[PDB]
Amino acid sequence: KGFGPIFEEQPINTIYPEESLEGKVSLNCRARASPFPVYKWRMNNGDVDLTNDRYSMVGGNLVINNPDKQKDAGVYYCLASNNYGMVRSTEATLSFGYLDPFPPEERPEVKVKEGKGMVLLCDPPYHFPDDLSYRWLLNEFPVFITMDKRRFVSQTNGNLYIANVESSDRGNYSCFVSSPSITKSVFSKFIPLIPIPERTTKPYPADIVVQFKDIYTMMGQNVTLECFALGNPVPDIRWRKVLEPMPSTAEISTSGAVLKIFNIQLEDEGLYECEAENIRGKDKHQARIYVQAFPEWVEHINDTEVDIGSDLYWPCIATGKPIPTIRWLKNGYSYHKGELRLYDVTFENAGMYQCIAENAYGSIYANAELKILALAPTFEMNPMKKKILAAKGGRVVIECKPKAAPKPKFSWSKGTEWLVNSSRILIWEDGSLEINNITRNDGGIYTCFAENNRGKANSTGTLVITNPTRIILAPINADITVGENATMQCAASFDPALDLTFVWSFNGYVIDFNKEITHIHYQRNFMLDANGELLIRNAQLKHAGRYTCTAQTIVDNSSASADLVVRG
Amino acid sequence: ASPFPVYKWRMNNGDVDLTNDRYSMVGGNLVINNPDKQKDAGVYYCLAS
Amino acid sequence: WPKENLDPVVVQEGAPLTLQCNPPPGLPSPVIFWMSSSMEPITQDKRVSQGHNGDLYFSNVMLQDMQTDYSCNARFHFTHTIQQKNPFTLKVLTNNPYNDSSRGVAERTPSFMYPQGTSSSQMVLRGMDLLLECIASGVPTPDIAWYKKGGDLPSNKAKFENFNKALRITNVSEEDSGEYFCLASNKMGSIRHTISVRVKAAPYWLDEPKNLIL
Amino acid sequence: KFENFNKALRITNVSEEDSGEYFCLASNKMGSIRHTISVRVKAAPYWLDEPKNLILAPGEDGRLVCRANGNPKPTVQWMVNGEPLQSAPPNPNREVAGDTIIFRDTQISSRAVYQCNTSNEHGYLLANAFVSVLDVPPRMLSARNQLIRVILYNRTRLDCPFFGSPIP
Ligand SMILES: *[C@@H]1O[C@H](CO)[C@@H](O[C@@H]2O[C@H](CO)[C@@H](O[C@@H]3O[C@H](CO[C@H]4O[C@H](CO)[C@@H](O)[C@H](O[C@H]5O[C@H](CO)[C@@H](O)[C@H](O)[C@@H]5O)[C@@H]4O)[C@@H](O)[C@H](O[C@H]4O[C@H](CO)[C@@H](O)[C@H](O)[C@@H]4O)[C@@H]3O)[C@H](O)[C@H]2NC(C)=O)[C@H](O)[C@H]1NC(C)=O
Ligand SMILES: *[C@@H]1O[C@H](CO)[C@@H](O[C@@H]2O[C@H](CO)[C@@H](O[C@@H]3O[C@H](CO[C@H]4O[C@H](CO[C@H]5O[C@H](CO)[C@@H](O)[C@H](O)[C@@H]5O)[C@@H](O)[C@H](O)[C@@H]4O)[C@@H](O)[C@H](O[C@H]4O[C@H](CO)[C@@H](O)[C@H](O)[C@@H]4O)[C@@H]3O)[C@H](O)[C@H]2NC(C)=O)[C@H](O)[C@H]1NC(C)=O
Ligand SMILES: *[C@@H]1O[C@H](CO)[C@@H](O[C@@H]2O[C@H](CO)[C@@H](O[C@@H]3O[C@H](CO[C@H]4O[C@H](CO)[C@@H](O)[C@H](O)[C@@H]4O)[C@@H](O)[C@H](O[C@H]4O[C@H](CO)[C@@H](O)[C@H](O)[C@@H]4O)[C@@H]3O)[C@H](O)[C@H]2NC(C)=O)[C@H](O)[C@H]1NC(C)=O
Ligand SMILES: *[C@@H]1O[C@H](CO)[C@@H](O[C@@H]2O[C@H](CO)[C@@H](O[C@@H]3O[C@H](CO[C@H]4O[C@H](CO)[C@@H](O)[C@H](O[C@H]5O[C@H](CO)[C@@H](O)[C@H](O)[C@@H]5O)[C@@H]4O)[C@@H](O)[C@H](O)[C@@H]3O)[C@H](O)[C@H]2NC(C)=O)[C@H](O)[C@H]1NC(C)=O
Ligand SMILES: *[C@@H]1O[C@H](CO)[C@@H](O[C@@H]2O[C@H](CO)[C@@H](O[C@@H]3O[C@H](CO[C@H]4O[C@H](CO)[C@@H](O)[C@H](O[C@H]5O[C@H](CO)[C@@H](O)[C@H](O)[C@@H]5O)[C@@H]4O)[C@@H](O)[C@H](O)[C@@H]3O)[C@H](O)[C@H]2NC(C)=O)[C@H](O)[C@H]1NC(C)=O
Ligand SMILES: *[C@@H]1O[C@H](CO)[C@@H](O[C@@H]2O[C@H](CO)[C@@H](O[C@@H]3O[C@H](CO[C@H]4O[C@H](CO[C@H]5O[C@H](CO)[C@@H](O)[C@H](O)[C@@H]5O)[C@@H](O)[C@H](O)[C@@H]4O)[C@@H](O)[C@H](O)[C@@H]3O)[C@H](O)[C@H]2NC(C)=O)[C@H](O)[C@H]1NC(C)=O
Ligand SMILES: *[C@@H]1O[C@H](CO)[C@@H](O)[C@H](O[C@@H]2O[C@H](CO)[C@@H](O[C@@H]3O[C@H](CO)[C@@H](O)[C@H](O[C@H]4O[C@H](CO)[C@@H](O)[C@H](O)[C@@H]4O)[C@@H]3O)[C@H](O)[C@H]2NC(C)=O)[C@H]1NC(C)=O
Ligand SMILES: *[C@@H]1O[C@H](CO)[C@@H](O)[C@H](O)[C@H]1NC(C)=O
Repeated sequence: KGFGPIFEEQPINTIYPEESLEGKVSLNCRARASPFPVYKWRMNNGDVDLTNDRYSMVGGNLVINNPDKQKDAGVYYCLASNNYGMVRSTEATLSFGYLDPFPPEERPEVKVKEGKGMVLLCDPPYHFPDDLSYRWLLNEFPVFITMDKRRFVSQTNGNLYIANVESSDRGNYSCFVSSPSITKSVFSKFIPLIPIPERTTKPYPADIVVQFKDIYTMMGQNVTLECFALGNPVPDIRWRKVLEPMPSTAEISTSGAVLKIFNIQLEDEGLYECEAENIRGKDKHQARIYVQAFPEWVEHINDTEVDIGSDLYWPCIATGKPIPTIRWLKNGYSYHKGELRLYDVTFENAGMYQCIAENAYGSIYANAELKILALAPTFEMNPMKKKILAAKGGRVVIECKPKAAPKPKFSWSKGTEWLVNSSRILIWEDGSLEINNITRNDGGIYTCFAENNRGKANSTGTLVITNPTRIILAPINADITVGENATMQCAASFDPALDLTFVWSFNGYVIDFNKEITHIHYQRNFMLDANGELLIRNAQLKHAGRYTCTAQTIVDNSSASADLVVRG
Repeated sequence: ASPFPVYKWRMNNGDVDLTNDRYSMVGGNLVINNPDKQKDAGVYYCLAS
Repeated sequence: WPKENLDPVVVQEGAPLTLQCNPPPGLPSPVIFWMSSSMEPITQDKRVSQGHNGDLYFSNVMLQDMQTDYSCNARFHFTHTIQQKNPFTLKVLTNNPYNDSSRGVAERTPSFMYPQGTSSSQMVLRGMDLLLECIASGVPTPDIAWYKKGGDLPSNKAKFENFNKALRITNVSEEDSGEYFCLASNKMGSIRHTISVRVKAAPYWLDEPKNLIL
Repeated sequence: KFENFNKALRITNVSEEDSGEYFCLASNKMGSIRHTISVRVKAAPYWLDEPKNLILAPGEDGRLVCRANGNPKPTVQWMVNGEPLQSAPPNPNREVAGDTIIFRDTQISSRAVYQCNTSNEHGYLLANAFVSVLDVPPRMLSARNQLIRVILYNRTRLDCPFFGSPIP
């Protein structure tokens, strides 16, 4: 009653604040097995000393007290072992979050002409978490500077871009960065900005400063496009595709300088054109979008069990834009690096197999237990039913399905006869036994023998034959009008030992007689030694059709049909 | 009430000394510290004026 | 901020709420205020508002409140740094019947929330800015009015802040010392809280010594 | 034995034999898991040799033994008529060493009741012992001319109790 290690929870790539309250950091590895899983961890593809006061362990989860940049940063992986083999967790990279504040420098006061925009550097300091959200503020913190076609805030550089300057744009301006990962928000020194007023403001052409470059990104991702230009007349920005239609999943937004793509598909690949215009002139930028895809499963493997010596093929299939490479780890180490077609299974092969699909980009795991069988046959679980019934002139079939390992050979024995493939008698390979057109001499004592390389098993069967249940009087066809009372005739002959029933069917659908609706028009009155007729009251158009009487017992069943026509 | 209610309590149809360290009051609710069989048992009623 | 696991708090339509910040130790006391994670400044009015202590107070929760999350934020003057507490969320419950043939909820008395009990004591130093707060809870948005024991409020120096829930004075002398109280007037009921304002004075120059030339 | 539907295990009198490492399995169809417990069998002090009363003739040598076994080892504390040994009336015959007290050439002097408190973190044990000096001839403590009966192949006993100032 064995069972291999199976994972529930696996570790994730993780990040710890340098200046944290928490002095403890933790990684999860959770699994289940019949012999409890035993856990090992490795650091940078190298062993870790288990008890160091600093380091400690709890139920597969690893703990470090007072972790240090200098020491603990690296890639950790978790090995769940038992008696049946080893299984590697997903690679988990551990880093220390870094977010120093800005350079303390004074930022010079800024003077500009009305009608000419300008741009200010955030000066982003060192950061280990890269999920940076940028905005800009005025005088005091809570004030916020909003997106128009005039003003914009880059989400990559972190700077602020203005096309057209007005008297309202004067005052203090400060950068603002938030890291949601570590929940930290910091802001740069304020910069004074003054626009000198100018009447009959000097017009300037469209001038592209913010591009969106050739990018390789994965299937199904969120993707966002920045495109911005400058000039005295508020520049108008327009998006299109070169030589294809825009993807359905496109949203333009109010600003008209930012473009959303939900669920990038195969077809979106190619060039995208951004046209920045104004009253005076124009400019264009063309960008390359390359679609990729992480490896994603199609027929991931599952827990399989087979016999020894059987020729095996493991179907493992994933799909990626970069064609996936397949690796086969046996108990936490690579065993095969190609089509896992195996011949001549053995003792030692059995256990834990890991199918990994990695490309140039990403990797995905699939774990499976391959179990091996070599049991002697027993009838403990699926024994033979001792007693079986038969009628003359009818095909009859007997199950001999026990539980053996190497798919052994079969035999049947009638006391003083060995029975084999014949004209009317066949033993199909699954182990069951067929007989056609039975006779009185067939009834008797049969034994099923299951003959295995390693041991055999024998079960006993007793087979009795009875006088067949047949129909003496068949139903006769009838024609009537609407509202008539009709009768269908049926008589059968049978053996006293047997338990017999009568079943009436309409148009090859059995009347159940179990619900009150049917009894409205239909009635049954079985009597005598043979008599089993049916009555119909208040005939309708729908009632006309085929009526079949079936005399059914546990040995065989005999059927006979007739027709009913309705007029009016 | 529009002019907030003011509370008085009476013990055995008799007035109660308000601050006795023992006795104390909060928002119309009356409190006794270390109550004694000998002393505090009785019928109390509350007057909202 | 200490990384804490936050289940969102729930409420039936129109019950009172006290949303607690409790920052890690802060010298000086940081600038406290409330933000959405969407980075939008959060709805503040007479009905619902933030305390000087930094917690947020809902006299009565409404339907709309479910729209967005509420996150506490604290600025430290010197390092120019802001700390963001893990954001909260709320859920509302409606028992209103579906009136046939086309606020369907119960109205309720006011109650005191921040200054529990009738009485409290505060100490402010002479010349300092004096600041008092009173927080109520009634289904019809209560109105806070501030007054003083047997004396008129100095209108030149005092003013209402934070939608009538804060009173602020200028330099405080022994004149201003005494007993101040606050009314949470509401359609259904009304209640007073008293505060003992004892003004104790920091040393100040009567005759400052000047240089002697002889 | 099993108690509480196999979720509790109980043992009788415990010794250092039973000390060690015990664990428990939560076998189940889906998974199974072990918990380990370090069973350190420590002990409140218990008497290995309890000091029994010393009867001596003038000039005979006696020693008091206070040996209690405990885990951790129990600390021995010596008092004389409930007075600290430090400030007790000085005696030349008396010699204290480790856990043992020695009187060589004992005399009428220093006749008192000595107390031993063997204690540790967990518990303590207290023992008293006194020395009595008398000068009497041997005495017979049972009935004269006893009659005792017994069968052939069975164990038997004759009780002839006695006592004397020097061990007779
Ligand atoms: C990157 O891209 C991913 C998408 O791949 C973004 O993922 C987003 O995640 C959130 C969180 O799961 C999704 O939010 C959901 O929000 C709905 C709230 O809306 C419901 O109520 C609205 C008001 O009545 C109503 O307008 C909604 O219907 C609109 O929106 C849906 C999409 O939600 C849209 O498909 C419709 O056409 C409408 O326009 C909707 O009725 C909330 O109900 C969801 O919770 C349900 O499902 C969760 C399980 O997911 C379940 O646990 C709950 O009990 C409940 O049943 C869910 O929170 C959001 O939709 C995703 N964005 C999408 C799909 O575009 C991710 O945000 C992007 N990155 C960044 C950084 O933003
Ligand atoms: C004594 O007599 C018995 C009975 O006649 C003999 O047993 C017969 O042996 C033959 C030959 O081996 C078997 O035919 C094989 O069938 C295989 C397919 O088996 C599956 O399907 C069978 C039928 O199922 C039908 O319906 C399903 C569901 O709709 C369909 O999917 C299916 O296609 C059929 O239409 C099932 O009965 C069976 O359990 C399986 O599920 C074939 O794959 C097989 O061909 C292979 O092997 C050949 C050599 O054997 C080889 O030439 C081929 O290239 C290929 O490799 C073969 O055709 C019968 O199944 C089996 N039982 C019968 C007929 O009842 C027995 O051998 C004989 N003893 C002797 C001669 O010593
Ligand atoms: C005087 O003292 C002697 C010796 O001490 C006593 O003899 C004992 O008598 C008892 C019976 O009262 C004996 O118990 C016997 O046990 C036998 C089995 O002994 C073996 O297994 C036991 C454990 O079950 C071991 O402890 C032991 O070592 C042996 O290995 C039974 O077979 C006996 O029953 C049969 O024989 C007796 C004989 O007297 C018959 O009367 C019974 O009807 C029966 O047929 C018996 O039960 C015990 O073993 C003896 N020895 C000891 C050392 O105790 C006398 O009892 C005592 N009084 C007299 C002699 O009057
Ligand atoms: C904190 O508050 C306390 C309490 O109010 C202040 O302390 C004392 O307050 C009393 C008022 O209760 C003052 O008494 C006043 O004294 C005035 C003296 O006149 C000079 O000072 C006036 C301002 O106090 C000033 O306006 C005046 O000039 C005016 O008239 C001129 C023409 O004549 C004109 O040109 C000027 O521009 C101006 O309009 C004089 O300079 C008197 O005039 C008042 O009527 C009143 O009697 C005390 O003086 C206050 N104590 C002191 C030491 O001055 C305390 O000052 C407050 N502290 C702060 C920092 O505000
Ligand atoms: C827990 O408490 C018990 C009870 O007090 C302690 O048992 C004492 O153990 C000591 C040390 O072994 C014994 O001294 C031995 O005595 C032997 C004689 O034992 C026979 O007679 C017993 C009745 O008096 C009888 O129970 C015993 O049979 C049992 O033990 C046999 C051991 O061989 C076993 O074969 C039998 O099947 C049965 O289980 C004997 O017939 C003697 O042979 C030894 O040489 C030695 O002198 C004490 O006698 C025991 N106590 C009693 C009352 O007999 C035990 O040590 C305690 N354990 C802890 C950890 O504290
Ligand atoms: C399949 O075919 C094999 C080989 O013929 C059968 O093996 C023996 O079959 C006979 C049939 O009569 C069995 O006798 C039966 O015993 C039943 C109860 O079993 C009792 O004996 C068993 C062992 O006996 C064997 O070993 C002794 C050793 O001294 C030999 O002397 C015997 O000859 C036997 O070989 C015990 O294990 C069991 O606990 C019982 O005490 C009884 O109910 C039946 O009425 C009948 O008398 C014989 O037991 C079989 N022996 C073995 C080893 O299998 C086999 O039974 C057949 N199986 C079936 C299902 O038919
Ligand atoms: C944007 O950044 C700018 C960068 O400096 C900044 O100037 C601007 O606002 C603040 O503006 C105030 C005044 O409005 C400045 O304060 C002044 O400081 C002077 C010395 O540096 C001082 O002499 C002056 O004094 C005035 O008042 C006294 C009476 O009290 C009178 O006697 C004098 O004659 C003057 O009239 C005044 O105090 C700040 O220095 C300045 N910078 C800050 C606060 O950082 C920023 N805000 C906006 C909206 O543009
Ligand atoms: C393995 O899983 C696939 C996908 O669910 C399923 O089609 C297949 O039948 C499974 N095979 C086994 C042996 O469970």
